[PDB]
Amino acid sequence: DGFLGAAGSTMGAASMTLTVQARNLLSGIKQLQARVLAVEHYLRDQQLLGIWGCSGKLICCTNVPWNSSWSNRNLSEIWDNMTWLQWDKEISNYTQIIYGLLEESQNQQEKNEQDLLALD
Amino acid sequence: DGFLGAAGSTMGAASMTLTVQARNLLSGIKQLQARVLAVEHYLRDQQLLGIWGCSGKLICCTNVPWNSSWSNRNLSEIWDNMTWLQWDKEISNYTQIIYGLLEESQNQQEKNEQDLLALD
Amino acid sequence: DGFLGAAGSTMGAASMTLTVQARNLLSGIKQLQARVLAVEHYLRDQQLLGIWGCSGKLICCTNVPWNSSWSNRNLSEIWDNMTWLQWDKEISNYTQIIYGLLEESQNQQEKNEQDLLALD
Amino acid sequence: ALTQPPSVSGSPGQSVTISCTGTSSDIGSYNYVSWYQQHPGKAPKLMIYDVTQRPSGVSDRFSGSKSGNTASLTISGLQADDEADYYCSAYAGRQTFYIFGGGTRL
Amino acid sequence: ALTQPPSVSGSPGQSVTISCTGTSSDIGSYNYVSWYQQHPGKAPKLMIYDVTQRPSGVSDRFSGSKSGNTASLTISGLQADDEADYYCSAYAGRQTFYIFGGGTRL
Amino acid sequence: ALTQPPSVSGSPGQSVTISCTGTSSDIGSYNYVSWYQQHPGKAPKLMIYDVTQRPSGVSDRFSGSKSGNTASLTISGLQADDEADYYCSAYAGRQTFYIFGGGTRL
Amino acid sequence: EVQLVETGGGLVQPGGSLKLSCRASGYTFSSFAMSWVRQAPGKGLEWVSLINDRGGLTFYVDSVKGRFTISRDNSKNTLSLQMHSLRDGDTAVYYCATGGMSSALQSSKYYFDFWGQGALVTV
Amino acid sequence: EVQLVETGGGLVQPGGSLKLSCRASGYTFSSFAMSWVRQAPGKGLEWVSLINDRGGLTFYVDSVKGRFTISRDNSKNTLSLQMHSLRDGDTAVYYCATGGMSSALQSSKYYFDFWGQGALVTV
Amino acid sequence: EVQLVETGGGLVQPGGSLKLSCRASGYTFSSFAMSWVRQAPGKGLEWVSLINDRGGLTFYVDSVKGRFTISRDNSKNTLSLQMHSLRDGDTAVYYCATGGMSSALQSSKYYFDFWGQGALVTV
Ligand SMILES: *[C@@H]1O[C@H](CO)[C@@H](O)[C@H](O)[C@H]1NC(C)=O
Ligand SMILES: *[C@@H]1O[C@H](CO)[C@@H](O)[C@H](O)[C@H]1NC(C)=O
Ligand SMILES: *[C@@H]1O[C@H](CO)[C@@H](O)[C@H](O)[C@H]1NC(C)=O
Ligand SMILES: *[C@@H]1O[C@H](CO)[C@@H](O)[C@H](O)[C@H]1NC(C)=O
Ligand SMILES: *[C@@H]1O[C@H](CO)[C@@H](O)[C@H](O)[C@H]1NC(C)=O
Ligand SMILES: *[C@@H]1O[C@H](CO)[C@@H](O)[C@H](O)[C@H]1NC(C)=O
Repeated sequence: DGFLGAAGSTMGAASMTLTVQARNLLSGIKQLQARVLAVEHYLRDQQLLGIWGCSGKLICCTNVPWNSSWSNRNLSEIWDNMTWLQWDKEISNYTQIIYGLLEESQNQQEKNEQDLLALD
Repeated sequence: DGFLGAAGSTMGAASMTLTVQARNLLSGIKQLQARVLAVEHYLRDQQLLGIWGCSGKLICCTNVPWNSSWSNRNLSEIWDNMTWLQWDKEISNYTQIIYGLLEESQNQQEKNEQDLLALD
Repeated sequence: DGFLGAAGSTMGAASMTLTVQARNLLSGIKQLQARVLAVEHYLRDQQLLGIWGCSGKLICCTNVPWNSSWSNRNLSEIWDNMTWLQWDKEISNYTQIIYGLLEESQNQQEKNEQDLLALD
Repeated sequence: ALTQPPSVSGSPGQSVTISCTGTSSDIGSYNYVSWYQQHPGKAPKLMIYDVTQRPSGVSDRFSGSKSGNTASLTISGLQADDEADYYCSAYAGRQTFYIFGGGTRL
Repeated sequence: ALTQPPSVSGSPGQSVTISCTGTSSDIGSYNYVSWYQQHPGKAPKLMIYDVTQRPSGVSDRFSGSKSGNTASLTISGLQADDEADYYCSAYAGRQTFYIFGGGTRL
Repeated sequence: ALTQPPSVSGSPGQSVTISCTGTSSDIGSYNYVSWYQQHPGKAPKLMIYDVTQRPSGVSDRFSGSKSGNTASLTISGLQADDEADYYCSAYAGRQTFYIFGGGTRL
Repeated sequence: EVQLVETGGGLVQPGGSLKLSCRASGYTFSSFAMSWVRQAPGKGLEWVSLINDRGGLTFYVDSVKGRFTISRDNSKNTLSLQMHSLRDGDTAVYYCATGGMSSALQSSKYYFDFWGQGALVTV
Repeated sequence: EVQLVETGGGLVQPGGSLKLSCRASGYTFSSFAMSWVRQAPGKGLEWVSLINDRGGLTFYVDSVKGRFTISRDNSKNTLSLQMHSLRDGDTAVYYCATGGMSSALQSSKYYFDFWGQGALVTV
Repeated sequence: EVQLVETGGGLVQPGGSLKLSCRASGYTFSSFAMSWVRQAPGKGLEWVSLINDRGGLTFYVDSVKGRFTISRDNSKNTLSLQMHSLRDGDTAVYYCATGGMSSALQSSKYYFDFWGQGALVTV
């Protein structure tokens, strides 16, 4: 489908077209300012992914466990009976905590790898 | 050699200096607009590589087979008896197909890796 | 600690907060020009890391040996008895050499990997 | 493979347990120990999945548990129609996916 | 290693085949089965490369084929100057690069 | 494990060497061959670290060297209080971290 | 309502090959991973091969890693297994089963949920 | 001034478990990697397990890879080892030692620098 | 016109070392991978070691992984092999050969194209 065609699709189906939305983020002083701001926001999202250990990835698995209090729904209800727009609302109050946990777990992983490589 | 010094070199020799050209892509409203556009095009190329599974790489191998109809030359003629300027012309009509195939094969690889990691 | 809080900390302690400084790099024609220049410099640093084989990393190990003439201090004096501000001064005359060596070793690593993958 | 008794029996109206044993790297590491009931001449059917969970449609007389490296299928209320070759199986990681024991004739 | 007959012979003017056998993971997986001709007291020379391809300069009397896990070098038009120890070799992946068989005396 | 003599002795005032042997993949690859002195009934203490380096506080009479796959601890100026079970150990890569030899009674 | 129907072969000799196939009905074929389980005439059950729901990830028991190929067609609702060499020790009933794996966004399985009746392969 | 004090268990039978613990004093606990070394009553020394200074990287000798868990608490200056199964061949004195690893920014160790006196574990 | 000339050693005893060297002519040395093939006096041929055209990737047969070092100098057109330990079972003729590998942008080889005459190494 096309840009945002999956907006009404379930999460487990909508994830099939992540590339379609990813490619549409980069594609008269006010307009130049808007373009510079769009570039800065793109780079902020790429930096945020980079500091989590997710570089050239659209789907990236991490080692942060789900704490249940964020959302205690069954896995099949989240992926088969929900859209991404609804999910973005259910956990809108927990994204800062998750982001902090991801940053800390990446710092621990990078330090452990640096030490592991030293074993001659 | 210097910037574009390999332009007349063969593909198998010209590939030795990819870094030299890569480093020269980033190095009065009209001038500011030109600089913003150059940044956007750089990011579009980096995003295009990223969605193929080729992040911090200048040479990146993929799993898309060559279909021969794109070019049926012997491997040694392409790498030893051609320049990159000529090659860019021989297959100028097929790059969109190759790019689409690379994007699809990366989507399949990322989904298969996500499922493979789930085997406890 | 906060932004640059580790500036007076030792190198082996200051490295614990690299993320804190990394996140503060992206966070009226003169102001727009300053923003565009800041974006270009950020991208130049990311490209420089990318051509060394260090993409989504804050700590990245390489295969370039230390030549001692750059600095002949004991490892424990550098990491426990020095700050990053002092270290940046001791080797300020050698960073171009190290950067060139890193670029060459990455070119050799990428070519060797490309050839290694060809062994059917 | 897992070790099971070669034969477990009892009179109708009673109850039995069929044990299944392995090692600490498979049955004692992954909590995925299933049981199958294979009537002679027929394909096996699933009786227990997970460790103690029963599929819908299977009688409440079939239950089970696991402790350490020992799993057990408990069959209460023995009927004459329950004569079958019972098997245990378990997940054993990403290299050896499933390991089965020998059959136990009821 | 590959298994070859210890000796293959015939009269001048006739033809022989020298077989080479292996397993499904090497000779039957990678189509890189070469043959060498080693005259006594001399280093081997290449007779066949790939599976059925001959180097330039080598007589058209030497040919070959492969089916399943069996490769064969066919020598037609036998001459008295073809007496040599013939060897087969094959690629066997990234861990074991080349595996050779024993020599076959013509 | 490394091979050491089962017993090395001498009179007070003399000197001995205690050898330690291994293979080319461990003692002959990594220059991390340490020695320990274990008095009967007590835990071992470190005598030599690295290959030829001595910890601070340990008498200058204890020294050592390594050549090929053979390491040696030299004890000069033998005293009556040096009777102990001496051990060698070495680093053996990322898979097998440390390998110890048998004890040598002085 | 769930049914798996085997349409296999018969007797082959060592060094030959035999292809087995299963047809599925009563469920969405593409929603479940499927596998093959072997039972020698006088022995118990053993796992032979596993294929995921998309037919992109395959796993085999060590004894057949170099001999068997497992594939599926989600438009035909068809599972098939191409067996080579077929030695005397491979005589068995080969059962298709649904279960054994779940593609990360589904709940855990690690069990065989549905079974067919089995093709008899002899040597 | 450096001291490691073992506070272990006694006699257990096969199939049980025993937890050992060591208290450290005289040095910064979090600055050194620590390990366990085993000595059977009539044998020499062998390495059993290694834990790094942060308690994030653990290594075990092959014989105990599926049986022993090593952990540390840098706020308590406590090292502990949880041993399962404990077969007859595991009777030994278990010593805590400081050394054996260095976290990349420290000079090389690859040796055991300090030793405790040892807990006696019997079966 | 292609020639490989061995300039090896003679008799050594176990525990020693011997260095072999080959000079190349008639072709561009840096354009081909090269390897060593061993033949015991009464046996057939076996592969020992392979080095790529740039001297950056080396491979060895398992029996010599911890004993032999292969290196090349593309300015001297010289291939060399440093052999350690040299046990009685290593007595053989050691041949240099051109072929056996291709650096991704070249057509496939996987065969030995040119051969030298061989150095005789005894123990
Ligand atoms: C919308 O709802 C229909 C009916 O439930 C469903 O079939 C469809 O997949 C949903 N999503 C889209 C994008 O149409
Ligand atoms: C889950 O979140 C609550 C606060 O919302 C916190 O108290 C609890 O410790 C968290 N659980 C885990 C395992 O971190
Ligand atoms: C140009 O042509 C010459 C002659 O064929 C050749 O030697 C050279 O490598 C080519 N390329 C360049 C960059 O000079
Ligand atoms: C090659 O391209 C042609 C169209 O140009 C297409 O019909 C054919 O299927 C392609 N081959 C493969 C293997 O995809
Ligand atoms: C500053 O100096 C003090 C005293 O030596 C030391 O404890 C502290 O760690 C140093 N660094 C900072 C950031 O305070
Ligand atoms: C170290 O640097 C000096 C020049 O400062 C150079 O001559 C020397 O070769 C270098 N050492 C190595 C090993 O590259």
